[PDB]
Amino acid sequence: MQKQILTSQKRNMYILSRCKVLVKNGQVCHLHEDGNVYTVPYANTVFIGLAEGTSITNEAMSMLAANGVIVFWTKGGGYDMFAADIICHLPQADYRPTKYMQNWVRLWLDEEKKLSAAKEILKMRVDSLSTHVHDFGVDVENKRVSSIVNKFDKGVTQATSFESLLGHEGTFVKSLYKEYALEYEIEFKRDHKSADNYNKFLTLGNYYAYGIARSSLWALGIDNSFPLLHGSTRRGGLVFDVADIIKTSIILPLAFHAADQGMSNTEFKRSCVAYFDKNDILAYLINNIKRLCME
Amino acid sequence: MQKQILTSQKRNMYILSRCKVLVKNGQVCHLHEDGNVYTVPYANTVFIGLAEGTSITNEAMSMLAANGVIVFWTKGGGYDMFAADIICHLPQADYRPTKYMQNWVRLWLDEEKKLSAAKEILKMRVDSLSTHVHDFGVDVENKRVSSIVNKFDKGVTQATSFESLLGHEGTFVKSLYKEYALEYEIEFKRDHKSADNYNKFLTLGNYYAYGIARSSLWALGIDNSFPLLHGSTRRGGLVFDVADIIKTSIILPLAFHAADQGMSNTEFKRSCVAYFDKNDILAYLINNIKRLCME
Amino acid sequence: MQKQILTSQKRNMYILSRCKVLVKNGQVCHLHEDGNVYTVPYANTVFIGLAEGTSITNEAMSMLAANGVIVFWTKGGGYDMFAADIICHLPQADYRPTKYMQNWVRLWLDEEKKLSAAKEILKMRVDSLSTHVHDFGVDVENKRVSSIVNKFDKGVTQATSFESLLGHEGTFVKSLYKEYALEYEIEFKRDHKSADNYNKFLTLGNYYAYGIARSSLWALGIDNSFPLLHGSTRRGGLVFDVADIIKTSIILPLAFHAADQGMSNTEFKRSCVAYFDKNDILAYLINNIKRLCME
Amino acid sequence: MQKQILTSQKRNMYILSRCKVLVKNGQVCHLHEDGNVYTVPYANTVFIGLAEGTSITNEAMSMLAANGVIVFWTKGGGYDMFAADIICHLPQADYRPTKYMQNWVRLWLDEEKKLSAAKEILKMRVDSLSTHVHDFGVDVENKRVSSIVNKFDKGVTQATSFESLLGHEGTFVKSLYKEYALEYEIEFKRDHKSADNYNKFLTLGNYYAYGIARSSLWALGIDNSFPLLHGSTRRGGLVFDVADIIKTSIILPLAFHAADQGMSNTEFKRSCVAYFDKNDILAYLINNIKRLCME
Amino acid sequence: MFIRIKCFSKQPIAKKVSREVSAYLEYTGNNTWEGHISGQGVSNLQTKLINVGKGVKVVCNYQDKVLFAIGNVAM
Amino acid sequence: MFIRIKCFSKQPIAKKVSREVSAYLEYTGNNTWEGHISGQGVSNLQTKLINVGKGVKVVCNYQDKVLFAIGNVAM
DNA sequence: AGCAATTTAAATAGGGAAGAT
DNA sequence: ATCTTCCCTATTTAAATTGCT
Repeated sequence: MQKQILTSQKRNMYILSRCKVLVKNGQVCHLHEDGNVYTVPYANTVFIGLAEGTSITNEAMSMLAANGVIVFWTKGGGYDMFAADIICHLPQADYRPTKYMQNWVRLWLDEEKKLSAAKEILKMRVDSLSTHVHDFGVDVENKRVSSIVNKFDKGVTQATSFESLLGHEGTFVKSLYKEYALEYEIEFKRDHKSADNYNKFLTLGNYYAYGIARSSLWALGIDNSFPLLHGSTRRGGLVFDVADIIKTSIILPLAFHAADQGMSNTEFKRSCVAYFDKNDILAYLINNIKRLCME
Repeated sequence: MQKQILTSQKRNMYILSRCKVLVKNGQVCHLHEDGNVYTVPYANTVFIGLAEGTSITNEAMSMLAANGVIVFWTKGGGYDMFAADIICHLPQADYRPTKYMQNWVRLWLDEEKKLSAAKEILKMRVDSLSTHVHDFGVDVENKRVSSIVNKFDKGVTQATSFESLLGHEGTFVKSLYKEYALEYEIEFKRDHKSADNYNKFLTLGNYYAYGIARSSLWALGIDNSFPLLHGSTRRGGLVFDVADIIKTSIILPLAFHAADQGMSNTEFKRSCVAYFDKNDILAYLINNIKRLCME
Repeated sequence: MQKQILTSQKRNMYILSRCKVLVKNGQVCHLHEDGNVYTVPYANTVFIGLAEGTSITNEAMSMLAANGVIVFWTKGGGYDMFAADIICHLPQADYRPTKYMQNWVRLWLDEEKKLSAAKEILKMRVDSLSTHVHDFGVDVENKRVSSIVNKFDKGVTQATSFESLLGHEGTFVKSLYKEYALEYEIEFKRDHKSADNYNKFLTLGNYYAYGIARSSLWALGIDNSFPLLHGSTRRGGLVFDVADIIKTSIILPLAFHAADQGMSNTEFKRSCVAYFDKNDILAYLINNIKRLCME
Repeated sequence: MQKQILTSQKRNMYILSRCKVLVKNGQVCHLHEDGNVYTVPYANTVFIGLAEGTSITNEAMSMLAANGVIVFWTKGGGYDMFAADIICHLPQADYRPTKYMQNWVRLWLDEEKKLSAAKEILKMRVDSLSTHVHDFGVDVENKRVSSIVNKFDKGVTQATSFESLLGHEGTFVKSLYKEYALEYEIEFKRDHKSADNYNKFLTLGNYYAYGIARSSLWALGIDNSFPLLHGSTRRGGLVFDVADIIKTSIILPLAFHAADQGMSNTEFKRSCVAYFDKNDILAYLINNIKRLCME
Repeated sequence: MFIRIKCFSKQPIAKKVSREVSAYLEYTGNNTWEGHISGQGVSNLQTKLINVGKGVKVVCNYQDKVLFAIGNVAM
Repeated sequence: MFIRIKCFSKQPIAKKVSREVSAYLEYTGNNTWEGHISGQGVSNLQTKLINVGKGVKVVCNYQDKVLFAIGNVAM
């Protein structure tokens, strides 16, 4: 049975749209409605995503789940300001290791360690914005960005209440939305319905961030149902806490760049794959949720 | 084809085989092999399962998981689970861990509560020996078997440590192996790597014994990695722990009959899902875990 | 298959057809299709020829070039070259433009000397006609053709500048077209973009004349881009210019004799190289380069 | 012929060793002695270096003559001790542009201008060094390289004799060898018989330099036997002026990096095709020899 | 400029493709050609792959996009 | 590691090479797969391709070096 | 839904073989 | 010799379908 390729080293990531995911001749392959099929990985994919019109067979799910593939459905968000519901099937067949949410529910129940873990998972993104730089867009730490990341680190350190973390997080996301609007010279606001290239690409990128994260959390065991930034705006889980670490830092610059230089959907998809593998974004999330867990 | 397994209140757990679960007239439907289209009772389902050879679209799952029914993948009988979501709260306007899991992890934190919970679950080993009685098995009320069940009762009402609780569990399961080998007039040592038929179908049935445990804990929300009797280093220990309820009381004499009549894997799988539906084992496990927590 | 063409006295062009020029037993050889290898002379050959179907190895190339003998490639017949290295003094101990090249540059780089060289190469016309009469067309010593010759032998000697020489050359070309039309009782208007057999056979003979002219300019390293007569923007004007000596004296009657008897394109090729091999007309062209440049 | 790729942006360079280059189904292919053919891009190639143990057919010279391929035969006479003779077959059938030669010979002849241009093929090296930059060798903004190019500048400018320019060129090249020796921390005396990877990659790169240099000679139409810098050490024509520009400024960092990083023979061969086309060391040599012709 | 030509055609109409695409493109393996070309090379190769015949299923990849879709290709 | 697997085999063995190569790479064109593999997925895939059978002709180019050359593959 | 056989054209290497230059 | 155009020969791929899980 050997040892299987590790979850934190899996490379191809998919968001598969309009197909019929099936198994033909022992490989997962998605039947697009041309009559032609494309071979998809099943052992070197860390998630497949399923957009409008896709249909998964059971044997497809068998292969994917056994091999360790998070799967989620894109549509389901019906609100005006939130990505509401991403129904996600985690592979429960393989018994995931115990060592990590036996310590994560320990911090989840004691509210002072829950608060401190909320601080440290909120400094996740301020170190993620520093350790994964770009060669384009904003100067990673210029004047404005350094001012907000210092302001945020001070704000999260002085806050001992959970709605205050949500407030400072909201200012964080909204004012790098503003700063990336100024650096990419456009007027942009977050709305899941706007057909703005930026908005659209950022929605696809947050789907990708969901996946790496959901897979980060399967690999380490931790469920979604044990969040660490719960509140009024955030009703999605831990995924959307570990997912936005690599959204404000990895996704949003990539979405804005793919919006300016005329990238297609598949071009933004491929850019995600490449960049994430190069930065071992998943190895960051599995090896850094870990220090929240047992350290 | 269409199947129905009991759960806490109603028979709200539907297993679908050999049908492309589609969506017709604003309602998720099933298009079978015969050609007949059925419909899903929206009040008699909040759980739905998909067996071998099915398919389900995005417009089917998104509609299906908005009214309150959650999709989970299985092998063929509706117990051996590949992939699923987490049974959280109302999955449209909220995302919280259930009340059912919270009492279990309050049991998990404290050593005394976890000890009394271990006493409880290991007492419903005796209860599951009593309540699922096998005409083709043994008379479980007789003196040679009642000696073993009072051995458990005397041990588990006197146990102060986990290490002696595991030993008393081991001498119980070993005495049931010896008595059940004495009834079929054979010699038997429990080995997981032996090529004899008795061990082969014992381990084979033990797999679906773990499968119903996965289905039962998924349903209560409990992550299968907070093991009571087993150690913290055993991956997915809680599976085998709630499977300890039935591994000696349904799965053991059925596997012995499967190796005593020569019933091969397929015939044994048939007998498994048969007894697993008629005498309601998943419902028995789900109120068993309930009673371990609600008290 | 193997043939010998004279350059000046004993430096000889050895056109090899259909062979395999490889080192055999120390020295070079050429294995033909009938299995007979032949050792090629080293002091009786200086320009070794590679016609159709020949392949030469690097051992043969290097040891042939190391002892004075310099290769060139050619098409079928030995007078349709396409690739070579330039003639130098000697290819081993020095690298210098040849003495014929230097003297031709002195002709090209003085306007009066280029003019007096131009009257010379125009006045080689009469010689070319007289030296090589055919049994096919008009004799040199008739009335009207010698009147055309007398028109050159008067007008070329005292023509002032270059466009006068072009005017007389045009009158001679369009005037022997009249004579060779009267010999074969047809009507001629010279057009290369026509499709009659006379014009297309004349333009094939024109290309065949350009080939040996290019070979004769190559045989002393005389560059092809230094025309006496055509303009400074005419690409390869010296090839046409030293081809015009044979174009109206041998090529024109041949193209016409051929068309009369209505033979084919390959039959044209073999008749051209047969008559071209008989009187060493290549050797005439090297003697004209030496007579033009040496002085 | 159609439009045809120009001889400035053909970008497939080859030195083939131990393989009969033939024509198979209209494709130029090298049949290696193991029995496998490998198709060559005969219309996207500027040169074919026929190294030790190869042989080319006449139909494989007809398809590399019309398509503008510089076929040179490398070893035997090409010991490169004094750069004596690489037997280099230019496709001579195509009548090349003639306004380049009729200006270049004017350069060659008038000695005052020869020196002025000699200086400029010697000033094109510091220009090729400053413009064409690498990211693995040395900084061109370093004080050692600035010092030696300034010493060569003041050597070229005040000298009015060809032996003095030869000595200045000599020391420039030799001290660059020594500077790259000291900065890469390796002894280096460039002896062509020495079989170290530094010297072997340098003499392979010099053959690449000969190939594109002679391609820039052929596309201009300029014959190699008209050298701007002739003397005792410098033999072989002006192709060792058009190669010795890129020799100190491209291939010597490329060879030194290729042997320092342990890159193989074919990997340096690949890198010296990629770089030779990324900043077009071809149309640089084309349009800068066109800057040399000019007047 | 880096292009990559894959010929998803039938074999008698693939040798006729391979005559002309291998004039400009290196053979990298299994009826796929990957190598360097110029823009007028792209125009000439598209023109002389159009004019060879019927069933000339050919896909060209500049970066990760597509350049030609000659024939009813699977892409 | 960006490795590019080309299977120069005959159909009967090639569909089996396709089955285990499809787990780790994606199809690029005409029995040539090309994708990102980690560091040990390439070793697992080499063992899964060695045990395919007799007739496996697979080349694999990391950078431009041949990583593995299972069978009598063409160079 | 997916996996084999299992024919079934049929498309496809391929090995002399005849003409050309 | 070299290349190519052919074609007859096996023979190598491929898609339709039965029969089952």
